Amino acid sequence: RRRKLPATIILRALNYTTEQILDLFFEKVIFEIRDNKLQMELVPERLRGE
Amino acid sequence: SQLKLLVTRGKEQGYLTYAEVNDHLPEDIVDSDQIEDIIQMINDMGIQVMEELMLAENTADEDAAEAAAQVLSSVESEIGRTTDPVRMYMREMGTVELLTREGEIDIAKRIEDGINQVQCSVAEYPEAITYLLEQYDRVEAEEARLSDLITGFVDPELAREKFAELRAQYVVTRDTIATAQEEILKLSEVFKQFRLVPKQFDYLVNSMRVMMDRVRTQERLIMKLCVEQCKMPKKNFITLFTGNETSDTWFNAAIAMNKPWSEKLHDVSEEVHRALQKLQQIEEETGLTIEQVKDINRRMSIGEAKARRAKKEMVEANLRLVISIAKKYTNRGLQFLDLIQEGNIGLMKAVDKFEYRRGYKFSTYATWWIRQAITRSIADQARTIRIPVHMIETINKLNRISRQMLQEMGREPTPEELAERMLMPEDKIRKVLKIAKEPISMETPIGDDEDSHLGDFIEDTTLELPLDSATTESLRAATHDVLAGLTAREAKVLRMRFGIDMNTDYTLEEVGKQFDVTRERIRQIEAKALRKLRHPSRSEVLRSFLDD
Amino acid sequence: EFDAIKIALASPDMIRSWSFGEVKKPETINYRTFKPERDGLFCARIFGPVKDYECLCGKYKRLKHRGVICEKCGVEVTQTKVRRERMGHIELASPTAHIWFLKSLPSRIGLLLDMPLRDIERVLYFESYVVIEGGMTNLERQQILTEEQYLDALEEFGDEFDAKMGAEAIQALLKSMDLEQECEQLREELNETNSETKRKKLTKRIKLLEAFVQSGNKPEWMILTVLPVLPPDLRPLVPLDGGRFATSDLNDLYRRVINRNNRLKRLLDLAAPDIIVRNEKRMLQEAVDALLDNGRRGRAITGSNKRPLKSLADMIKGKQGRFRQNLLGKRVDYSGRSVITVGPYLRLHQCGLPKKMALELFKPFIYGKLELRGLATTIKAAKKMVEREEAVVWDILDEVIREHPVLLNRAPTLHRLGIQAFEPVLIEGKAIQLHPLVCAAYNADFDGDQMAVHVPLTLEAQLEARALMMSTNNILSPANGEPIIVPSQDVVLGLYYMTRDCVNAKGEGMVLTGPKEAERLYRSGLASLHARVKVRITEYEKDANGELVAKTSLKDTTVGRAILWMIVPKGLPYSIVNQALGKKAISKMLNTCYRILGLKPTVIFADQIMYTGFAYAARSGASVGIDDMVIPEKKHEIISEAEAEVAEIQEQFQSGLVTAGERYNKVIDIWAAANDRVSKAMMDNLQTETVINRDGQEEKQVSFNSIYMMADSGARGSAAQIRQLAGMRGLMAKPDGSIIETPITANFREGLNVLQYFISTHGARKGLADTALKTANSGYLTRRLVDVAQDLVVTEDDCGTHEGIMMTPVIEGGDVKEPLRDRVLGRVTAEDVLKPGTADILVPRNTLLHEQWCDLLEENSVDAVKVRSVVSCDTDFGVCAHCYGRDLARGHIINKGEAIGVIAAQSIGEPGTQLTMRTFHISSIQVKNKGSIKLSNVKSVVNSSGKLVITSRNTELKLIDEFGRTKESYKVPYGAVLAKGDGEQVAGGETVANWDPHTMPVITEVSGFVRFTDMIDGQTITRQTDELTGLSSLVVLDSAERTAGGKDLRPALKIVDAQGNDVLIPGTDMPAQYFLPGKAIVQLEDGVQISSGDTLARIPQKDITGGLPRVADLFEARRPKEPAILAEISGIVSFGKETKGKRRLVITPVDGSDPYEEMIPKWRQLNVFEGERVERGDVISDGPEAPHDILRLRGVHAVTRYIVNEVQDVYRLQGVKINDKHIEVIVRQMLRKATIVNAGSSDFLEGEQVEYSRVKIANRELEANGKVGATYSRDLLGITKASLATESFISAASFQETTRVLTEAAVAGKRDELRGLKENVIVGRLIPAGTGYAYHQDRMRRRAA
Ligand SMILES: [Zn+2]
Ligand SMILES: [Zn+2]
Repeated sequence: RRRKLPATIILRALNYTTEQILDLFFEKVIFEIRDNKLQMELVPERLRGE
Repeated sequence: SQLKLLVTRGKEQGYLTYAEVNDHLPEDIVDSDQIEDIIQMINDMGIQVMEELMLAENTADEDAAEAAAQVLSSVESEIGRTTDPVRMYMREMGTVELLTREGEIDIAKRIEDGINQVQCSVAEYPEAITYLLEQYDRVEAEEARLSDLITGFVDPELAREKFAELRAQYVVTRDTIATAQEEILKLSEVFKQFRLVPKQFDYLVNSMRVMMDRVRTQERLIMKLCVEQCKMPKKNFITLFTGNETSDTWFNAAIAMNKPWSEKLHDVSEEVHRALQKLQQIEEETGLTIEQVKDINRRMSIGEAKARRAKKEMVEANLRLVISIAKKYTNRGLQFLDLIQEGNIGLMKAVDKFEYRRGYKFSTYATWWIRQAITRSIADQARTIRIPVHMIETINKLNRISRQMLQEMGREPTPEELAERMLMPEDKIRKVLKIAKEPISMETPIGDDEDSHLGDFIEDTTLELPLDSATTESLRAATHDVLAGLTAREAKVLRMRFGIDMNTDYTLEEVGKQFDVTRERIRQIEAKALRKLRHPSRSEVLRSFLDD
Repeated sequence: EFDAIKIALASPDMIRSWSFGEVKKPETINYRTFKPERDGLFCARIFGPVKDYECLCGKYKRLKHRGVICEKCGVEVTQTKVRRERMGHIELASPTAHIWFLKSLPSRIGLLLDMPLRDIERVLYFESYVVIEGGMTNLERQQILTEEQYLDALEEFGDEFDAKMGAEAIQALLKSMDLEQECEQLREELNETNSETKRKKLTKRIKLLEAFVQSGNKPEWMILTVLPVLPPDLRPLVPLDGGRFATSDLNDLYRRVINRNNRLKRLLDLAAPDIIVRNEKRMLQEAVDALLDNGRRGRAITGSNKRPLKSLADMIKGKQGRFRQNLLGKRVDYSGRSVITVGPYLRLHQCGLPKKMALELFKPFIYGKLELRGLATTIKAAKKMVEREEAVVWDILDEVIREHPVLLNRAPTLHRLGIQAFEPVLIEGKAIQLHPLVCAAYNADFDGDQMAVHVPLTLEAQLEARALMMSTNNILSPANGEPIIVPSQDVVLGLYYMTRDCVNAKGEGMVLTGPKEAERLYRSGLASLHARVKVRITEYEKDANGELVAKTSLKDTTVGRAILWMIVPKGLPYSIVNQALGKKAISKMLNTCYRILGLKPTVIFADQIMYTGFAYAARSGASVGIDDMVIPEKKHEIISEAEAEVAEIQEQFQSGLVTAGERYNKVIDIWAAANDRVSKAMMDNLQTETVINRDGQEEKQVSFNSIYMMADSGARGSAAQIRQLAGMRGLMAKPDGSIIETPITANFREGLNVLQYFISTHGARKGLADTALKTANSGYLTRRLVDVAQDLVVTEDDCGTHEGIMMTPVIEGGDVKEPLRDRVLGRVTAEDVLKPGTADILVPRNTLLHEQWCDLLEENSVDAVKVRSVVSCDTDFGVCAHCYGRDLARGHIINKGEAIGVIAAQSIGEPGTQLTMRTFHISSIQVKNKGSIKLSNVKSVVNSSGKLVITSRNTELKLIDEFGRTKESYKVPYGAVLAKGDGEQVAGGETVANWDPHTMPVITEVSGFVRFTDMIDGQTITRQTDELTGLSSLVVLDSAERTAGGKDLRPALKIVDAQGNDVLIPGTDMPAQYFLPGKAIVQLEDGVQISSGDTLARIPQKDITGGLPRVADLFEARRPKEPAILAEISGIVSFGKETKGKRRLVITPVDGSDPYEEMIPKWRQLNVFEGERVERGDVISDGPEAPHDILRLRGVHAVTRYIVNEVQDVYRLQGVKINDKHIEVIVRQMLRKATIVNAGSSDFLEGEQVEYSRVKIANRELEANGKVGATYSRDLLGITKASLATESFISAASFQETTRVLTEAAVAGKRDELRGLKENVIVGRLIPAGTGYAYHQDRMRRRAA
């Protein structure tokens, strides 16, 4: 019932650095310069209800 | 501070839960007690705290609201604020040095010299040595126990001759009162080889203290009469009074000063002459001067204070020792701090009875005295109905032979079995095991619907029922009637012989003196009246009061 | 005997004078011979003898030694009651602060010395030192030092400086301090200085000092130098069964104090090491505080059995304390308890009392009567006779019982009709037979309920059961005049079966010569109870002056109504019995019998109605069978249609046409419609289905279905419950409101399979659990309102004021909801009320408007009547008899000595038991009838269009026909396009005005060109492009996105003529231009015309709570979260600095303090323009009104009208009726506090909150003088704070925090003149309310002779 530390502190205590943490809890959107200024790597389903 | 936002948060929401209180606390508040006290602060003002249509009421307040808010703002900085006795004492006991590793013998030597200074100080007093020769003569003349004066020395008969020798030396010291100084030094060096009983020594010291008090009280009668009423000047009274102390010049040749203050002491003139003669007379009552015995008991109080200011240090260390020892009885029906206090008192007891002469370490012996005194105070003041200490020891040995007889005999002890294994007569063991149980609290929450307690069902066995008071007033009326049916002889003599409508019932002789007749006539008259009352028409109404 | 209860501190000499001896040893008793040990906590030498008139040793036992102090053990020979009043004292060798005066928060010790709390408790426990007049060297009076600071002080500053430690230091500090000197210094710091809140706290301290001077207290008494021990028989140690004693914890606490005190004495006389002595002093202090109030400084100690030992403070305070649980309500003799049964043979004033329960309650009276009649020689013979139940004891008992009433009382006595007095009837059994009609009063049925019986013993107490608390005097409910002698369930059905008719029954259509012949026909078996028939009945009418003019005629009635007519008393009409007589009609018949014929005829009518109802209900044989729940045969096809529509929706959901929540809502809507359809089908099959033949073919009438008869008569049932028996059960609901979509399409007649039953158990158990709380927390509102409004009593027949309330009908929405005859009935008018043409002096001022004057009022169609209210009464400490009106029940006029406060609380709280325990939520005018237009705030313009538009803001429009009465009321917006305008009397089928929420107009005064002045786009206006019409729009916006260059500047639309001159606003020389805030689209251009109020700027685009929490909150007077700010002052408005959450709203009065300004929360939709003259007591933004706001603005009648209407809304929502007198009384207690605006010639503080009655009397007697009074300002409190402020500290300690109250009383030295209902009850005296009010008046006359 102690004070409410943030939730990433325990993820760090488990020896997780920031990079693989964000790899754990999220998905990935890919951008690249394919001759026009960082084209987007589009997915069909993710653009629903937007 | 951050708790301010917490109070305003609780006031916004109208409540405060244990989660938010655990969050918003000062982080290094490690003290759960001040935690409880600060939540009791935030609640005692209102808002009310919980742990998870909350429309009851507010209950408070514009006066205590800012009071508790002020206490919170202060307590945000309350760093060392445990504020309870058991922890405050531990703090102020560990804070003091544990400077005791066979420095006890150095402290003991300090006490040894300090207690010999008081010895020599008293022994330089003439009238006390007179008292000692007195008690040698009385204790050997059968006034008390034969060793009721001395605690040994560095033998009844050679000791009596020793004391006759000391008596001769001191009485010639008195004979040769300069010449008296050398003989009083003789006195001191010849008594310096002896050792008195500490009770006689105690009366000695208390008599010196009464000397000091009376001499200072005559000091007050001298000074306050002019030095505190007429405003007698300070430094001139100093350089004249102390500095002369004997002659008439300090007062009789000072009334002739005609100063602004010597024109003020003609009022107390004869009074301060009484004080002067009392000075010289008390010098006789003590034998020697006021200055002499005064500085005597002064240096004696120096030595006594020197001794006491070391028992302080060793009781500091050994009181850490007592908090060590006491913790074996935390669940004996006595408070922990009271245990530690009894241990401290016993520790002073043992410190005044600790001896380096056996070369024994302090702890093992002071802990002896401390365990003694602590078990003593437990047996004394741990139970409301005080059973004496021996009864507690008996119930303890009964209990100790009860666990044994249980683990062995399987089933349970019994008074037959216990009177077998123990040496008691099978019935006082009955009463012992009847005695041991504690009075249940009268506020025990009963297993009822109304939140009832055990104190609500304890009936009353002394009250007389109003059918039994209206069955006594009816009897008083009936007897007043049935006595009215009678001559003044019988009526008066029966109201007087018994307590009827009157004060104390008199004997026969008092009734006779009221009637001027001898007791046997009174007996005949009362028997006549009772015979007359025994028959019906005078008995039917009284008799119905007898349901037997 | 004794006048007021004085209170103060206790001098150590006073505490030594109380005691009868010191307590030196912690010994209770000896362990073998249980006699008091010493000189101990139980001592015969101090606390009197342990046996009556008996010394301890035994040397003195006769009464003749009465009073002696025995030579051996010094035990004064006297009564053992003496052991229950003598007190001891413990002599604390060290001082010890009173924890009440060190943790009272504010600490009285602390706030007296002006030393903060932690400093005090740091010098207390020897953590530090505190100087006490530390000489002429370095320091302050209360300068606290640390240890080493003091050590180095004694070096450099040896003497002529004294700093102590511990409670000794606080004692010396309080002692040396001189109150008048510091009080002077506080005067100088208060009047020579101006730092507002600092001077608020300063003046609080100043008042405390002046109170401590006014009282006899000395500050150095807050440190216990001497401690008194309670008398032993209050903290007893009693022998139980088995020799194991039983003790109250106070013995433990006294013992712990005494041991520690003796040990401190020991250690002090050992010259002990002073750290140990510090610990002993600290422990003794903690012990004294556990003794005084355990668990108030640290953690409760302990107890011996692991539970917090209770101390004296615990003995007083707490719900389970002494002020509450044996002081206000205690156990009582002469009382019994038994299972109540019914016994319908009783008369309404009597109840069956078992012989066995009556022979025990009257044993004193029976003994007396036996000994009086000589049947028994003495009291003992009498007792024996009663003990063997002789034959004569039943005659003696029938004579004791005869005129002796007994009080019958059910458990939760919510309202005062729960303790009623009956005359007993010695019945055989062991169950009280309770008259049926009373069970609605008691709220008691016979499923096993029990009742308590008490005997009113004395003469004056057994004429109060006869004159006040008797069952026959109480037939009207005090919460509303409607008689609570309503026949309930067998009687209304007996009367419904009796007074009905059938199309063709035996003996139809035969002329009868009176009710007697109808009864003889029915009993003979020649004509049925409902056969249409003509009877010559003779009815009387006493509209004559007391005389009953008769009239006989051939009524066309039935045999049932005929037979019932014999029962009716004389002066009632025949239409009262010539309908089918439901339950509503059955109690209206009783109400008319009362309002024509007083009380006694109604009392006889009640049990006559009850006997005849039971008789003919039994005659009817009205049973119930499983064939009486005729299910409609159209239920199956309706359910097939419903399942079809639900399948349609499921397919449209699988097709992608609706969300999931939308399918849920549409499914629930389909099933709800289907359930209403099936219930209407079953009711149409039930109600009329009886088809009979009259001289031929056929005819339908009202059905004789047994279950339908129960539903229709009003005995038991509804459409909902019959529907569940016959129709479908519809949709269940989970507990949290989550309606299940699978509906129980079955009823209980047919089966319920497993799944439907398990579904229904959800809401079933939720309802059960909810009424498991609403029973537990039964009367908490009455308790909270008997706390705030208890000591009001009607104490004057007239205050003679002229102030009241302008009571009118609640004509809201359409037709009225509550007419004028409901709300003006029983109150005395405040002023002579004339006809609308005034025609006469219609109603005098102080005439009690009973039924006749209400007839007069609604013949003339009087719409508004001023009627005196109790919140305006000028009485002192009470309420005049006329400013309360007519009292219900008794129904004549309240007589002085009525405790109207308790009654008001009980009448708001018994009805509140019938309310929901949870709080729950819920173009063109379709004007209704013919009537005329009614304008409030008449400022309208007729456009060039011809229709009207409100150029005012809050113009309220009413439809008022030729009656004089108002028939419709409506709130009109700012300038709706009114089809009908001002005064235009029109009829139904004609809308009064068209409008649009997308259209809030900024219509002007005159017609003309709208030039654009003070308008530069880019700073205040927005570019709204007309893609809809083909133009350009510059819409008014604020500084939300435009920069601050011209952000505050308003876009001015200059309405001018064709020449270019600024046309003024007709009325004020400021021309007809408008400064516009946002939300009003502008479709004009610069240099464009508009008609007479043409569309310049157009602004594009009922829930009620009802739970009993919505009454606890209505009364608690809190502040809503959308609080509609009002118009504080009249005059004009200015808007200033924005974008802060408080935009400046300046109010320039006409002739007042012109720079007046306030703040505005700019998240809000501000709904008033800046040019319109603000009117004081008027709303600006629209939202819920705050009570304190109304109270400060419009007046006490404004707040009272608001509170009364809101509580009446929540009470009428559930149909529960309660009068408004009671809520006006609760309000009158609510706004009891005045505040001092100007000190004036008055003698209160500057901004001090004082009792409004106090300021009233003071400034009134000054107004009689030549000096200017104090200009008060009335506050408004919540019930749990209007009760917090009470004059008498006894009652305050009763229902409040006791330690706070007694600490305040002790310091202030208050004297409690017992003149409240809740104080006298505690001290055993008569309450100064009812029967004892004359006695208390005679007491007040004896005092000050
Ligand atoms: Zn005696
Ligand atoms: Zn009045």
